[PDB]
Amino acid sequence: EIRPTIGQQMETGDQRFGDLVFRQLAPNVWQHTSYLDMPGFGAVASNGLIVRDGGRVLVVDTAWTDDQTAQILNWIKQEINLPVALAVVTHAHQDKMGGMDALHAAGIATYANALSNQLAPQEGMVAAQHSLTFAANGWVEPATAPNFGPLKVFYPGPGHTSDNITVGIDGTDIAFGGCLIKDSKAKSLGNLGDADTEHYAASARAFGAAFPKASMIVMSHSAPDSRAAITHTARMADKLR
Ligand SMILES: Cc1ccc(-c2cccc(S(N)(=O)=O)c2-c2nn[nH]n2)cc1
Ligand SMILES: [Zn+2]
Ligand SMILES: [Zn+2]
Repeated sequence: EIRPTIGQQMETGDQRFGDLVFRQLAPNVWQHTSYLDMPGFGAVASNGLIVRDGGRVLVVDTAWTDDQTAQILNWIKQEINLPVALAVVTHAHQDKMGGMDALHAAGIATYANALSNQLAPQEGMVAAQHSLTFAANGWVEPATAPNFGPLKVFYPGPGHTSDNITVGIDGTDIAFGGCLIKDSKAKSLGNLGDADTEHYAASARAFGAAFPKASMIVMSHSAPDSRAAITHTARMADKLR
């Protein structure tokens, strides 16, 4: 098995498929995990989501690479056998957008914050084909997120990056914080190279206020946790201000 240097380990309830791991979180929600192997350091896990909405599937975040992302699509084909309607990617970094070309080759409509699409070239990413825009309180403008089904997109403010977005899964108790949120036992806020340290704490708390009844918080680099992930992330961020 893959024992990542960074990220959660494989545990009971996990399915290894090719180079990836899949974990069912709810009847209609699965977490995908892919790994970036760093020489002399080891693997770094990154998580995203797969949501079934009736006769179609929705994806949140790519894997690190196009091949890993094509493996996500193969898992969906084998395990669900329904078409992927769209994907939402949560900021312009490799772990979240590294596999855009695989989604495009498959003919899947891709969405990201307009700012993620604008930053994508400098970040070495391929932009999504559609841009999401947001209100002054962070909620997505609904005309920019057509037919998103249960995905409720929220821009919490600058934090891990200035473009980071989050997604609540309506009809469930799950919300996805991406790379903004760290687990309740995390020791750091991860890579702060592109972060807004002044606004981070407020952005983390805004995510919690946007999805006040979500009890399962999913994030990029740890296993799903309680709402203490939000509070602990904000407390660590209070130290940067
Ligand atoms: C403990 C830890 C976890 C993850 C990383 C990481 C590794 C590679 C790439 C990124 S990103 N999205 O490019 O900035 C990150 C990261 N840091 N915080 N969120 N994601 C580093 C340390
Ligand atoms: Zn990032
Ligand atoms: Zn990350």
